[PDB]
Amino acid sequence: HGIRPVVSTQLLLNGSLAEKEIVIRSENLTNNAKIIIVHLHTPVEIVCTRPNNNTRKSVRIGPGQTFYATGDIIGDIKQAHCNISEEKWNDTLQKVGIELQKHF
Amino acid sequence: VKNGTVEEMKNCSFNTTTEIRDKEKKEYALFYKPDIVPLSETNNTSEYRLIN
Amino acid sequence: QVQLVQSGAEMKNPGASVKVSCAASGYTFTDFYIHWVRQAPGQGLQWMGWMNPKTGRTNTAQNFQGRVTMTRDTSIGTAYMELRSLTSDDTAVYYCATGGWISLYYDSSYYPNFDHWGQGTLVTVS
Amino acid sequence: QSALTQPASVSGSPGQSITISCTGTSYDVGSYDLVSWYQQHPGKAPKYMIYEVNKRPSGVSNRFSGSKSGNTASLTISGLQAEDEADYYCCSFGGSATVVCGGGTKVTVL
Ligand SMILES: *[C@@H]1O[C@H](CO)[C@@H](O[C@@H]2O[C@H](CO)[C@@H](O[C@@H]3O[C@H](CO[C@H]4O[C@H](CO[C@H]5O[C@H](CO)[C@@H](O)[C@H](O)[C@@H]5O[C@H]5O[C@H](CO)[C@@H](O)[C@H](O)[C@@H]5O)[C@@H](O)[C@H](O[C@H]5O[C@H](CO)[C@@H](O)[C@H](O)[C@@H]5O[C@H]5O[C@H](CO)[C@@H](O)[C@H](O)[C@@H]5O)[C@@H]4O)[C@@H](O)[C@H](O[C@H]4O[C@H](CO)[C@@H](O)[C@H](O)[C@@H]4O[C@H]4O[C@H](CO)[C@@H](O)[C@H](O)[C@@H]4O[C@H]4O[C@H](CO)[C@@H](O)[C@H](O)[C@@H]4O)[C@@H]3O)[C@H](O)[C@H]2NC(C)=O)[C@H](O)[C@H]1NC(C)=O
Ligand SMILES: *[C@@H]1O[C@H](CO)[C@@H](O[C@@H]2O[C@H](CO)[C@@H](O[C@@H]3O[C@H](CO)[C@@H](O)[C@H](O[C@H]4O[C@H](CO)[C@@H](O)[C@H](O)[C@@H]4O)[C@@H]3O)[C@H](O)[C@H]2NC(C)=O)[C@H](O)[C@H]1NC(C)=O
Ligand SMILES: *[C@@H]1O[C@H](CO)[C@@H](O[C@@H]2O[C@H](CO)[C@@H](O)[C@H](O)[C@H]2NC(C)=O)[C@H](O)[C@H]1NC(C)=O
Repeated sequence: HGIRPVVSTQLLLNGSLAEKEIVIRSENLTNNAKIIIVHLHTPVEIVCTRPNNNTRKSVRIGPGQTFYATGDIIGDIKQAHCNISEEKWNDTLQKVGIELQKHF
Repeated sequence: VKNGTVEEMKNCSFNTTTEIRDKEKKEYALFYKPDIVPLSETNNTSEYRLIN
Repeated sequence: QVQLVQSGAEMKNPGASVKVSCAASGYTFTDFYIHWVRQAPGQGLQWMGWMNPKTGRTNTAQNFQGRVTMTRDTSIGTAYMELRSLTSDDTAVYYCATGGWISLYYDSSYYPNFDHWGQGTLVTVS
Repeated sequence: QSALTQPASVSGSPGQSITISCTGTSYDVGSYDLVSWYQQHPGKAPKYMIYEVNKRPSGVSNRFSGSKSGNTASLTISGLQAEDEADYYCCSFGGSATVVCGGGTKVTVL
């Protein structure tokens, strides 16, 4: 099946979903140095944005090749940020709690 | 940026060699501060460098 | 409750520079953008600029970029606007108005939501 | 040079409906929702009437409404009275982080 080559740390984005329950995978849960992969049954939608209106400026470096950099910021300065719904994330963390409590 | 500073970007100016290799022109660009490292321990706080 | 108080009327010679003041009340001068607009006698409105009074970022139209300067004092809640190189075109009534909501997450600068208006100052050039 | 375009004068009898047009370009008015309408009586500051094409602030009933289609917008007055004679100004987002206002429209009541 079509694997998305998504490069991301500390969370998994746009992946496949488990069929009926949240599945917790580790090589051995006793060892602390193993990354515990939690696979969610239902996704949590995250929306991310950069609000400040940058522009692109080309600088010709050498023969026939260019370097693209940031020019002016056309507007006002705002914070780049991501948003997650709080209730759904709290519910997801409680569910990860119960299938972590299956092993503890 | 318009009569107020940004905390993440520096307005770095540098002398680019143009396509004519004996001639140079001054250019400027706005660089993010994770990309920018101060150059050395010399007596100039306004001279920087790429992180590469 | 929310009301904007400007300065008195001024008359100057051409080639000088004028400073229009704008005193805020009610909303403690922060948390809202402030837009400066102009109206020639018998003519329509002309927008001159905005100021972000929290962080001091100011912007203005492409016709006015060399001649206008917007500053503020947040302790008393007052805005100042200097116009330089006065001509016979520049005699007009000048208005100070509120704007959008300063929010740190989305650009509310270009929202033409002018809630409360000042009484306007007549600047005469002769 | 860069101001918006409006008709010079629209007139009507009491009890009718009056439409004022506000026409700019694709970058200014046709780009965003940000269109506002102000009413001015002579000798005073303009009064806040319509913001964001069709929304209304406090103190304004359904006498005034707005619409937008393409590069133009419109103000509508329903149930015209003698108090509605005024100047009406259209301001909008003006491109490249700017707002722009045009030459207003004189409404005279018959
Ligand atoms: C991610 O995530 C994030 C988060 O985290 C995000 O962010 C976000 O975003 C969003 C977007 O949208 C945003 O939102 C926004 O917001 C804003 C703000 O709000 C706020 O504030 C307000 C004000 O406050 C004031 O007032 C009050 C009363 O009201 C009081 O109480 C207070 O205190 C204050 O006071 C003042 O003063 C003082 C002194 O004294 C000082 O100190 C202070 O500071 C101040 O200044 C308020 O109000 C609000 O609240 C509200 O809401 C809530 C929730 O919903 C609720 O609960 C409440 O209750 C309220 O309500 C409301 O409504 C109601 C109805 O009925 C009424 O009644 C009441 O009264 C109220 O009003 C808050 O707190 C806002 O404002 C906005 O809105 C606006 O805007 C828009 C656009 O812009 C529009 O469309 C709308 O319509 C509106 O408009 C309005 O306003 C403006 C100003 O702003 C103006 O200009 C206009 O014109 C209008 O006005 C008019 O109209 C009205 C009606 O319509 C009337 O009323 C008036 O009067 C006039 O006439 C928006 O919403 C947010 O914020 C944010 N956040 C943060 C944190 O920032 C992001 O985005 C994300 N991202 C992504 C990508 O997603
Ligand atoms: C975020 O920034 C972008 C730029 O990175 C900005 O978009 C730009 O808006 C301007 C309008 O202010 C556009 O400029 C126009 O370009 C067309 C090209 O066909 C011209 O025909 C236009 O000319 C008219 O306006 C001039 C004044 O600017 C007059 O001098 C002229 O005689 C004409 O009346 C005009 O130059 C520009 O193309 C866009 N750029 C892009 C990539 O879309 C955007 O507005 C900014 N966003 C916000 C919310 O401010
Ligand atoms: C931002 O602040 C600067 C510095 O105050 C303003 O530019 C100068 O302002 C001083 C007095 O405030 C004058 O002596 C100069 O003639 C001004 N120079 C220029 C080139 O304008 C500036 O007006 C302020 N605003 C903006 C939008 O930059």
